[PDB]
Amino acid sequence: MTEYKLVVVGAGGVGKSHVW
Repeated sequence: MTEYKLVVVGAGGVGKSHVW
């Protein structure tokens, strides 16, 4: 929950943050 983890991981974990 610092930038995208609040949306991608904040929802359940789509697997986008894995790229960054």
